[PDB]
Amino acid sequence: GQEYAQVIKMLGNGRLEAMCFDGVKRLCHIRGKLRKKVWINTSDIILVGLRDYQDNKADVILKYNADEARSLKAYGELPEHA
Amino acid sequence: WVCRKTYVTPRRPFEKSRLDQELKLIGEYGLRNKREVWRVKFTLAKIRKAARELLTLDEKDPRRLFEGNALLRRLVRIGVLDEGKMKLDYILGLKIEDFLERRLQTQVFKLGLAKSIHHARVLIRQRHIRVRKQVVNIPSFIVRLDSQKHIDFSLRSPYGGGRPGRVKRKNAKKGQGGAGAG
Amino acid sequence: MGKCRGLRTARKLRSHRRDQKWHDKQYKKAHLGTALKANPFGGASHAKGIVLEKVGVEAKQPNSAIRKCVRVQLIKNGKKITAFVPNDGCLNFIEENDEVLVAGFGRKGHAVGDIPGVRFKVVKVANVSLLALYKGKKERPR
Amino acid sequence: KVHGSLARVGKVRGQTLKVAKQEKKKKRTGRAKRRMQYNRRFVNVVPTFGKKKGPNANS
RNA sequence: UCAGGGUUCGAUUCCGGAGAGGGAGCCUGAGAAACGGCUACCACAUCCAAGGAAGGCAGCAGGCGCGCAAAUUACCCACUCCCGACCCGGGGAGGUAGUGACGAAAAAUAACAAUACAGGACUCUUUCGAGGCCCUGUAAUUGGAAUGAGUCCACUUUAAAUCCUUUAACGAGGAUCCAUUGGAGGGCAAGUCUGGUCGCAGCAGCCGCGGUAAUUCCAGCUCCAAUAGCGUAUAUUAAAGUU
RNA sequence: CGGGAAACCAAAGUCUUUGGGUUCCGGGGGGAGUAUGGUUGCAAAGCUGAAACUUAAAGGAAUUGACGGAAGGGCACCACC
RNA sequence: GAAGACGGUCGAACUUGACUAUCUAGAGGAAGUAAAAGUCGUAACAAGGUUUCCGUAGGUGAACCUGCGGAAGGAUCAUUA
Repeated sequence: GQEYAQVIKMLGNGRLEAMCFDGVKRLCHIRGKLRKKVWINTSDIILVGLRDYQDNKADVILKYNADEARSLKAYGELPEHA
Repeated sequence: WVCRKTYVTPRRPFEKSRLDQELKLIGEYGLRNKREVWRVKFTLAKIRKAARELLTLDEKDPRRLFEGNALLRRLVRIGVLDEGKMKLDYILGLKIEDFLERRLQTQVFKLGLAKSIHHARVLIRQRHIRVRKQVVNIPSFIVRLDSQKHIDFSLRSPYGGGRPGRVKRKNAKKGQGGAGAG
Repeated sequence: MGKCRGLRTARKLRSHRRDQKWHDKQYKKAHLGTALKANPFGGASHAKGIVLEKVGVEAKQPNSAIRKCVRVQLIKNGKKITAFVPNDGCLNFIEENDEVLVAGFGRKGHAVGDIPGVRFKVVKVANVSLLALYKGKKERPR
Repeated sequence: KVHGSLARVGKVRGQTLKVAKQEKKKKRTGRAKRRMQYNRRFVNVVPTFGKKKGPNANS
């Protein structure tokens, strides 16, 4: 039960530069089940795993969509500015 | 304060064929553990090695004569070995049972006075067996030849005489206090 | 046969052997006293240190996990070392500034499994045995 | 390259519904137990030439 | 550590050598460059009424520090020996007990019938079927048959004791007087399991498992192996004809 | 003949039935002909030559497909003409 | 026949430099390594469409390119005049 994230830059080979909406940029690792048919982008919403580890980093588990983004205001996640 | 180990484990550890062999030995021979067997596989290997060395020596060779004859005479006193054997050429062609056969446990079976390699070990470890003036509790013993005849129940263990049993004697007074009086 | 065969030539053979022994890594290690000089543990078998921080390390492919070690300053030589914390949730049992007994993998100094750059494992805290702690034979005393 | 989490640490141990201990028997002292092994294994243990069989089988 | 060849260690119960905080010097005496002698400096520490004064456990215990790691601030000169003026005294030499799973030896925690049955080579019978020896289990409880582990008059041990090795009176029907520690995918001995999870937690020296019928996990059940021991880490050796 | 893993090899034969003389180099792969000291060099560079760390294969040979803007190849308007 | 004492020898120790060996702190810098599923080129696995590679020198975003002499471990064991 954590927040989300927002890809900022791409690295390659199980490496991607993201920008947590909270204002935390870290290198997240794609998810194994997601990577199967998900290819994180430099401009999209995602979900990464992070536990007792300072949170300085997180691994990508699943991805998100855009069209829904307009609904995100309804997602009760993004503020009146996203 | 000198001491030495008395057993040796086998190089290797899982060779069904060897494991079965050992289990049959434990069973026939009311043994307790693999060490129980391992101890003998070890005893035997040293005897065989002792033998093999000797057999490479010249015959008549004061060293070969003096120690060969001794090894043989020692091996025969315990019945482990027999005369034609009773030369070195024959010990080379020998085996573990031959030792294992001389322990208490299997003898107390072997003449009725147990009827089980079982019964035998609990009998021995429980003090009902003397080798003639002496109780012997070591199911592990090694009965020497002219000592075969002196093995018998002990002077007081009940068979062997002597009252009954801390549990039999309990039972006698078990029909005494209630059924006799109050 | 690459090697004289003269009755005399003991010195050449003896010495030629001395010269090639080096290439043996176990041999060289021993003669150079590497274990005393480079190694984090003294040339001892176990070593105790304080926990600096807890790391979740990123197990190498094709495996995928968060590993869970601590970083430890060995009291004996202030050396900094990361050590694995084995079994399920056992991190739990070690806290920052802890103390801990570390031991080798059993790999000869070479890291283990998927666990990358970690060469040691925790064995005791609460001075107190992760095993006895994990089972609940004994506790996180305090 | 580490960042990530531990939130999930010990998730299966803590989710694995505990099981009773139940109980039952004592198995036997040293040599006697060796004896039961030898009779169950070898005497027992007659075997068939069924092309074999097993020690920890179900159906 | 064993083919044989070899391979490695040796501070450590004996021998030879060396030192008693570090360095140096010296007295005595046959023998000492002695430290349970002395003396200086050097490093350390202590008492003091502050001028002074006294000290060296790499002796036995014990304590701090150190660490992965190591025992009683216990009894005795009786044994073994030593010394002295000495038969007679004195000996933390040394013995003696306590701690002591370095490690090594012996090897308990349950044996025998009976019913009862479950069974197989043997014989008889055309078959069905029946008998039968060798017995193992498995209950049903029986049934008589048992021993120290504890406990304990007495006695032994020994300087005096302890323990052992000794024994009257007690001490075995299981729910015990209650055995463990690793493993069960391959190597590798042992689940073509049941619940749970779903490349998560974990497992896994190596190869590899787990992405929803998991024989690798997590637990039970069951089974294996070694067994009063077994696992783990590490130096090193064997394996290694990879010196 | 015989050798070798084979490709091959009258020497790469006479090697477990392992012993004619002598000399040199190697002990998994990377780090690396690298660091560092010495030496030689006008210079460019050469010789000697580590480790930390890294990693479970690096590599050889033969066998077979797949595939080729390699050679002789073919076959079909799902190819061309 | 003592303290003391003349001068000497041994010479601990102390103070300052030199010497040699071994070990060890360090802002920063530049290698190599891992390594690896990233970015930019195509330098040399099918003649990789410029055969490949060695020695060496100069040069280039970067793989690399190029001359001069080698090699085939090549794409020729042949050239039939």
